[PDB]
Amino acid sequence: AQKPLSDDEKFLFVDKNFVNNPLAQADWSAKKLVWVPSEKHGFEAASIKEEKGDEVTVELQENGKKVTLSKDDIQKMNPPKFSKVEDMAELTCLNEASVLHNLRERYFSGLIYTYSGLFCVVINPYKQLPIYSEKIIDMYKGKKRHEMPPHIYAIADTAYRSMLQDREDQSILCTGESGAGKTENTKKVIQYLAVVASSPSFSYGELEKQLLQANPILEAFGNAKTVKNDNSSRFGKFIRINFDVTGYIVGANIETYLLEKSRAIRQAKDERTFHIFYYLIAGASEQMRNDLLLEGFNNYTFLSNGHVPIPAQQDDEMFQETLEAMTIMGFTEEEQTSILRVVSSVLQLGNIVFKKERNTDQASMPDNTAAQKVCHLMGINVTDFTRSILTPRIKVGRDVVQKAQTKEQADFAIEALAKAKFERLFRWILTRVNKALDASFLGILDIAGFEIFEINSFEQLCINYTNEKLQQLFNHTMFILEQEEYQREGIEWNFIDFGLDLQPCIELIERPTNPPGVLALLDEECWFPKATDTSFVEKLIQEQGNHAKFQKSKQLKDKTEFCILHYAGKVTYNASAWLTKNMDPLNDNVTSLLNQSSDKFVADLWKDVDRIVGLFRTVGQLYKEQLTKLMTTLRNTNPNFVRCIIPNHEKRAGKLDAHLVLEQLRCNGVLEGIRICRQGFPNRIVFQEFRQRYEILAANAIPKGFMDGKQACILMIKALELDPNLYRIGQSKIFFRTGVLAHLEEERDLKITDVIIAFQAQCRGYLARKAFAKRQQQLGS
Amino acid sequence: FSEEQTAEFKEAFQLFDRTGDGKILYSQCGDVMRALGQNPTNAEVMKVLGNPKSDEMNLKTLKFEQFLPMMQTIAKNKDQGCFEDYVEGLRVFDKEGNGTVMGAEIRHVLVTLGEKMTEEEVEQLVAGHEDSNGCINYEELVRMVLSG
Ligand SMILES: Nc1ncnc2c1ncn2[C@@H]1O[C@H](COP(=O)(O)OP(=O)(O)O)[C@@H](O)[C@H]1O
Ligand code: BEF
Ligand SMILES: [Mg+2]
Repeated sequence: AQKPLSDDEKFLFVDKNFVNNPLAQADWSAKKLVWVPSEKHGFEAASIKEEKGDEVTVELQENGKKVTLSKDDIQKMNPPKFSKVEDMAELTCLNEASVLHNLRERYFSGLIYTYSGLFCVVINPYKQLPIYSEKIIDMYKGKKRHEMPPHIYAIADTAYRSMLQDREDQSILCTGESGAGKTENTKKVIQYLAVVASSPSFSYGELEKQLLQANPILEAFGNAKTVKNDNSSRFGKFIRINFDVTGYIVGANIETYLLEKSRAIRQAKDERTFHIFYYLIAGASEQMRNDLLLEGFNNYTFLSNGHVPIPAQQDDEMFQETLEAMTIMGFTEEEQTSILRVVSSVLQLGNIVFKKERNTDQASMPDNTAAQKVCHLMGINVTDFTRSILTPRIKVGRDVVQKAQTKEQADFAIEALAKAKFERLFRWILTRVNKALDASFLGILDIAGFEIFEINSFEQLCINYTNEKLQQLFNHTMFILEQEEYQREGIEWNFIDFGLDLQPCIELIERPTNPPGVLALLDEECWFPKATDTSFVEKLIQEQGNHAKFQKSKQLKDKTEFCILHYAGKVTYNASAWLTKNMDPLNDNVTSLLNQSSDKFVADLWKDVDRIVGLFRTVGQLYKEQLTKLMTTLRNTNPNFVRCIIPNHEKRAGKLDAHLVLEQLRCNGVLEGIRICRQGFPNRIVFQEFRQRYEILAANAIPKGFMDGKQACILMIKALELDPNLYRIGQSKIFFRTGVLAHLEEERDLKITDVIIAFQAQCRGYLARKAFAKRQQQLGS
Repeated sequence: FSEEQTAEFKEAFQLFDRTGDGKILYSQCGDVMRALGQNPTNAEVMKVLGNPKSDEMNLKTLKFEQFLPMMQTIAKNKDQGCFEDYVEGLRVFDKEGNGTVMGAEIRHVLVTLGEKMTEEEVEQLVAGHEDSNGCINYEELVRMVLSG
């Protein structure tokens, strides 16, 4: 009975204007139509032909196949009155199957952003839907929750006004595993706020113009193609936008985490290094290319898999794009080129291979061509660097033991030099940028997703580690925490255990004191002389061998590994060379040779080198020491989850994996989330304010005297004959049911519109007569 | 309207036109009326305009002589808001009875309820009433527009 919506709006809204067909409604009689198992569909409808007690005979309404099962293998179907509902909390029948369906529909129908209780589901489309634009941005501005359909721009506005309203900083955190969307959703949130709070093509402020070129830079050298992300966010990200007392943007900051540079030296099978490498090798000019010593793509041994092409992307133009981004910011002409040369130099260090002398076992530099070409990029001395990296003029302090390393340790040192001379740079930029994009503040957490391959290095451990941490946070703030306020206030509540806690699987890798954790152990065990990748592993079992979330490697093919029972699954990490990096070993000989290099830029890069290794804190704790900072401020803000869900592992759109999608929902505590939302009173309000607002809706309630905010509020609620089951009364605050407040809000708004219209007109008059008075003055001048 | 004031009325009217056809654009009527010290709602004007369309509004004409009947008619109505009730509604937004609302609470309202005033209207309207904490006392804002 409503408006008509184009093919495009057929991606935001739904198609309801249809015939009151009695077909789907007639069949209602066979209410015996339920859900049931499947190997290819996961679920499917079927009707009970005979309930044989604990086991009922059924036949799927698809292949007329008579597949019978237990009276506990079926599943309650929801009326066709819900097909593709906006807020799944509305479904009268909540099932592992029901929700799967809904998501099935809207996804395959162009709608991804769904709503699940307080949080929101967001299956990956993998397509280019026309639902993001200057237009849609408008359509949602000021638009309430229900006054429009579920969309990323929707959450952005909801969060933003919530902050401005209850004066309480906020946070939007996108969950989900690697490849599901996390990023894009964050970008949309920022894109929206950039214009919806400023002061396609549009004229934003000046910082918003740059605040826009923030991520297109960190994605360059920081993001890279993996076997589950053509452009994977290869590190953690936390953007914090700072609003004024008038909800306007004024500053923005990003806290970069775990820059997996460890791939800069040797990228895996069918993968690439940090995009920027190729953008330069191809985006550079014959001249500039000759100005930094950059050769071909299959020429550098630093580029494994030779050269990999990224679909729908031309690093050739991509370079120009990324270059343009820098400029918008403040990266001067030179300020950019300076960084560029560094990249080519780092790539070069890769060609520096040693010939382990048979005679003395000391590496050799036959053809110095390599080194010669790298020094001129560093600004350091040839001969000097050559000898330093070669013959370390060590300084054990208590002496001056000059030694020499094999070709190996000679290589292992130049490798951990280039690989860290880059990260020395990543953080250079991030703080170069964060300088320009900088009471209230909104937080956008773009962490990394639960990845699990065939070789689970250390990096991949803290990566998934962080995931589990955020996952715990969700469960906590959701089921745990909330319930607490019910108990505290005293409201007639009761606890319900949602079976969602990963504290254990965390301690197994967290707690240092008391039983030590996988990282705790590695930590010191690495400070030891006769310490090895191996030795470590055994220590781990020597104490944790009795942990559920812990499990003894099945295959010890030749090396040593172990797997953990994460929330997202199990992963067989290979402890090899773990302690080897937990300490960050490195030839400080050349290090201080750089510290005093002619290349100011590279000089400024390593200018503060009083932490290098020549023999403080372990990577592990250095991390959990900052990844602890995070969760400290988060718990101090208001969480806003954007549960991005990957659709399929084929990297193909239009395809939606059944179970995969189904399990993600389970290992994301979706269903349980919706349970609390509709089970409890996900809303509360201190008396004072409640009565302060919703009184105009209840004038003749409270006497004239100043009485108890409790009894006063009680009288109000009683007047509107509120059903004693939507709300729950407490000490000093009310726990209303969902939307039970939206109604009050709308009713109150209605009871003032006119007055607002009347005054609005008065304000217009003032405005009209005022502007016209100023123009009149110009003419006379 | 009086002859002396009616004459001045004409002046103010013709002062509202770029070129000189002596015609007040159909859209360019509201401000003309208001300028004459009238606070007609964004409805009345439309009602008296036969309810033209935005398209025709930008390409319609109105001679001062043609405008005259409309002016008086509009000038003569029945009700007009005031402090008593005006603010009354403004009070309802009071954080906790601060006798003063914020710059957003106000801005948002005045641009999401009824005859929504553009971001500008709201911003430049109160622009200067919001203090350090950015609060705008209504029991004084309304007055600035009314008595003003
Ligand atoms: N809303 C979306 N619209 C279009 N493509 C999307 C969307 N969400 C995800 N994708 C696609 O899937 C890829 C992976 O998404 P991404 O945001 O990088 O995942 P995550 O950060 O969760 O690992 C993207 O590069 C893009 O191709
Ligand atoms: F690969 Be995604 F950024 F988790
Ligand atoms: Mg990402």
